[PDB]
Amino acid sequence: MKLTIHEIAQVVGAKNDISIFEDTQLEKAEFDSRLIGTGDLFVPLKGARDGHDFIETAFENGAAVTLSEKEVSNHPYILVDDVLTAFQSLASYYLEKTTVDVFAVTGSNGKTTTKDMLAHLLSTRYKTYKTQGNYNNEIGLPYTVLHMPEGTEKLVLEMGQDHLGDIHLLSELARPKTAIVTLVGEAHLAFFKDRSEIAKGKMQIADGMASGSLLLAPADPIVEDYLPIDKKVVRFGQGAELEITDLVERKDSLTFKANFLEQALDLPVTGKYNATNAMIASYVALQEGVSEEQIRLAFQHLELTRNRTEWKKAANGADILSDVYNANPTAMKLILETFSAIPANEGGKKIAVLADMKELGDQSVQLHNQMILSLSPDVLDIVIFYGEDIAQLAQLASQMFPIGHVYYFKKTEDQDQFEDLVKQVKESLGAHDQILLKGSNSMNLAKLVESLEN
Ligand SMILES: N#Cc1c(NC(=O)c2cc(S(=O)(=O)N3CCOCC3)c(Cl)cc2Cl)sc2c1CCCC2
Repeated sequence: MKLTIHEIAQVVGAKNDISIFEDTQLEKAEFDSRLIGTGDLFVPLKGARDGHDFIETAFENGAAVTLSEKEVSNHPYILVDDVLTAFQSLASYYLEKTTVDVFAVTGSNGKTTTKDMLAHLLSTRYKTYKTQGNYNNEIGLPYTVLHMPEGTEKLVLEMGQDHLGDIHLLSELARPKTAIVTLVGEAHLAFFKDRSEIAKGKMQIADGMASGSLLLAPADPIVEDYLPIDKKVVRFGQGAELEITDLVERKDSLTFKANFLEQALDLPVTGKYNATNAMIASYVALQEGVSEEQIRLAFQHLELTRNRTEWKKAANGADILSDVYNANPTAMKLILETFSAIPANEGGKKIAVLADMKELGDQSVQLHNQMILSLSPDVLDIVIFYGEDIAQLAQLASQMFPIGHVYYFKKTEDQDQFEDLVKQVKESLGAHDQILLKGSNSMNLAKLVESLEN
């Protein structure tokens, strides 16, 4: 990073002083103590557990200073009213100091997100950084900003939303030079009411943009009432300014033609939507000085993006929600608070399969028990646990939940009831159920998700 502790303190409105501390140039920002290095800035957030607990473990790992809502003593600390707010203001300031061009994209997808594609095309001419994984919310975006390599010219930021107004905040924080909305109306769409509202929240991606900035929005009418007034708006889709005039899909390949492009394009993936993503990403890449040739070559060696947590279905008509990455307690807690917000389907049955999260440290077991506060008997009908460190949590669940609503399957270097787990899961899994699957990845967890799909 390119910041110093007094700088940060000044930018954040430190309630303490800082003059008392060294005022040393910092290395990088981390909210995961387990990630801190020598000279890093520690940012304690409210997660599975409060981050403030880990402050000490932070300096032990190298922290040179720490944000904090309370006096730290005998340690360099910047005192603020709220650490997340402080973290966001700081990311915002870093954007102003850097003057990097920001490209906001909203709407993940699956195989190859617009975010990765666009970042990929920009990489052909510029030093470009992007949102890693799914770090696209009020914690992830700020984080992505601060981890931007020195000299970045193009920053592609993906922005997700759980509640209306989430994107408005992100737009205001990042101030995108250009923005893209891919949209689609969610089904059981938890926390959100209906398509129009999802579209309303996504169109907020424009709120923090300067007048005349380019914004790509789909042809779908669902966004009409939310269009910005003083922006350069380009519509994509059949009939719109930008459109796919021809498409061909192989078994694992794709070839399509975009009206504004004179040549065709090839992608190592299959999907009408991937084509559109590629197209809209191309348009923005073009506006930034990238040639159709450079673009054409780049799509030659794209790069698939490991599934991307979303719904799917097991040969049964089930609603499988397998959260792939982010194997940490906060992520689990969050995936739980969401999965348990989505009301049940037809019949109305809710199931969650939780497994061990490796590498949590000597605090692993305690961290798994913490999930108990995120498990409600009323909303979840069956919770199945698979592992070792998660056993104490299963025991807690068996006491808190009704008789018979919990299951536990062993998994150690001695024994592994993977056999019985699949058997049990398959048995409980009804054709109109929603099964949540979360836990560090493993050969078995993968086989299990497959026994459902097959
Ligand atoms: N409590 C807690 C812990 C962690 N929490 C997170 O790493 C964390 C994760 C997320 S996230 O994974 O859900 N989020 C990220 C960036 O944005 C997208 C997803 C968000 Cl929000 C906040 C946070 Cl504090 S890691 C870890 C512990 C306990 C001790 C052992 C290691």
